[PDB]
Amino acid sequence: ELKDDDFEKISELGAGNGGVVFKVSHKPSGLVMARKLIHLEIKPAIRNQIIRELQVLHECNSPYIVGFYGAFYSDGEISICMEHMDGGSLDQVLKKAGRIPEQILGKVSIAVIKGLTYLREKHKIMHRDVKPSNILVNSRGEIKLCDFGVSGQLIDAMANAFVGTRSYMSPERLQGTHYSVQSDIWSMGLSLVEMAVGRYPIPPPPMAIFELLDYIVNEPPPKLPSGVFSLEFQDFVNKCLIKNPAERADLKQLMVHAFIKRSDAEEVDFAGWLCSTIG
Amino acid sequence: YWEIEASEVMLSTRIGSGSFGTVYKGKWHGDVAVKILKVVDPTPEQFQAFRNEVAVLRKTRHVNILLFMGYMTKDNLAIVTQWCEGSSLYKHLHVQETKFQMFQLIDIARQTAQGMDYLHAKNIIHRDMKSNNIFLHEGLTVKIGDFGLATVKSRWSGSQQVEQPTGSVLWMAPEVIRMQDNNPFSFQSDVYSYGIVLYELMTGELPYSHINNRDQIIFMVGRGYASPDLSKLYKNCPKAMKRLVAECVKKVKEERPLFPQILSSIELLQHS
Ligand SMILES: Nc1ncnc2c1ncn2[C@@H]1O[C@H](COP(=O)(O)OP(=O)(O)OP(O)(O)=S)[C@@H](O)[C@H]1O
Ligand SMILES: Nc1ncnc2c1ncn2[C@@H]1O[C@H](COP(=O)(O)OP(=O)(O)OP(O)(O)=S)[C@@H](O)[C@H]1O
Ligand SMILES: O=C(NOCCO)c1ccc2cncn2c1Nc1ccc(I)cc1F
Ligand SMILES: [Mg+2]
Ligand SMILES: [Mg+2]
Repeated sequence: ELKDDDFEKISELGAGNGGVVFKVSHKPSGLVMARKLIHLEIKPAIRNQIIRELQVLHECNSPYIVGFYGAFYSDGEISICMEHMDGGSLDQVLKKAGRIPEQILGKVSIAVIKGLTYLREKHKIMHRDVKPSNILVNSRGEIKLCDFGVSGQLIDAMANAFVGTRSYMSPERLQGTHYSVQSDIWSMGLSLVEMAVGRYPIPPPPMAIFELLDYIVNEPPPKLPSGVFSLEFQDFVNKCLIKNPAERADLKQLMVHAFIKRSDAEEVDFAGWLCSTIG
Repeated sequence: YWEIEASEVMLSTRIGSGSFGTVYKGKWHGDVAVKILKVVDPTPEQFQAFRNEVAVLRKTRHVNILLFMGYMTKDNLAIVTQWCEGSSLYKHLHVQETKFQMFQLIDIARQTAQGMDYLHAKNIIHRDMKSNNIFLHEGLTVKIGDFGLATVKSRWSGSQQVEQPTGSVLWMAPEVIRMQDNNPFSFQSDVYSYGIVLYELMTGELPYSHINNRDQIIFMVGRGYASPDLSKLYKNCPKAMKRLVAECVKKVKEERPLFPQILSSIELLQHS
């Protein structure tokens, strides 16, 4: 198993509203892994249930899902030990470079679709948190998904949270109606738009969190700026950003989409571009 | 007076973090609580506003509110307050599931109302009012902490307070969730947060247990589609207590009672 005393924090990878992630060294094994600290005050039974539900992540093995070593509760905090991703997350890459190039995004979207279909097919798990900060990259060019809803009790416990700044939630989830992987596809589409353009697209070229939620429930979905992107990419994001879940394209339609096939055929030096833009 | 010399204070084991700072246990002139504020580079305007709030909070002295000793600018930016050995109200209700009798619950409600009435009489809007910021000192005496501090809880766009909401959304009043006004924090928002605390006391559970997403909660509370359902209240809860909690969580801001009215209602309750 894993214990708090076995880790020596090297640096702070980053922090979110829920918690903070530390790049740590596992002394017994000597390998650098990422340790996410999620602070929450919950009952001991809820803690045990969250740990048990997170134990499913041991068989969540995919080239598009970040690795998992273990999870434990130390002191008022849930700690999940996942594989360290040198590239960080796509939010960091967006902070580095003005806008992600379209071909790299094609590669990212292929990775996101493959990870979502892996979770759905072999675990019946919805990501629920497809954000640029929840897609992690490697110095070797891998693209992987993290922070997906494996534990329902953890989701319930994190419902009691502090207010946020932005959101990538589909309108059907905000309105509270039935939601499926179409919600994750809407989130992917919003993330791809936010990474293709140099900004969060909810307020089309600040606004509080409720104003953003109201906009993405009661206003047309955002679209890529025409004239500087290929028609296939625009069509892909438009099919992902459809307010009605039924009209919205599912994973099967996205895979055979013209943009996905174009990007798969294209050869892009993702690792080299990542190293150039992040140093 | 004014700032505290950091050499005098000693930081003991860290306790935890919250919406705007991380709490450390201190030992300055006895046991104190030190919160290192998340603000890295406080603007001179922001720092001066924080020092004015610090003076105002220092002046306060009520049995049901924790003392605000002062601040220190050496250990980054930090605020020193009274340390409470007793557990928080949130831990009692939810984490520890403390079995309170009905009269103990009414007493906690009354003492919280007493402290909040003192704060509002001083023109202090205890934003971020919740079960986390209530401590049951000496077993049952209520202690309200983490009040005011709007200049530090809110990030600052330089000389401009971001003027956006912060803190837990389960207790947040709808009008300040929407942020339709630059100044949505008032006595009535504190009364709504107090009503959510009353709901926790009279149910033993957090509101909106059927919603497991924070953004869904934000949207549905701001749009008026979600309210804490009062069928969850205990059957032995007195009917006028139910009326008070209903009146405190009213969606309309002006419909919510002020804290003298809440105190009068609870005093009527205790005498039955
Ligand atoms: N395995 C990891 N390897 C490297 N960096 C990571 C890893 N996991 C998380 N991070 C970083 O830690 C940051 C904090 O992420 P989270 O704690 O999940 O919250 P978040 O991604 O910021 O999303 P929210 O909405 O703010 S909670 C991310 O933005 C990443 O940059
Ligand atoms: N004066 C205090 N005495 C004892 N424990 C305290 C005190 N103030 C805060 N704490 C504890 O410190 C931890 C974090 O508290 P805070 O930083 O104030 O966050 P919070 O009170 O949960 O919410 P906010 O909105 O940030 S004030 C919790 O475990 C509190 O119980
Ligand atoms: O971390 C989470 N959210 O953080 C960003 C906003 O969602 C998160 C949220 C919900 C959840 C349910 N079960 C685990 N959950 C998470 N943890 C997590 C899970 C798998 C991996 I691999 C890595 C992780 F960090
Ligand atoms: Mg994350
Ligand atoms: Mg507190």
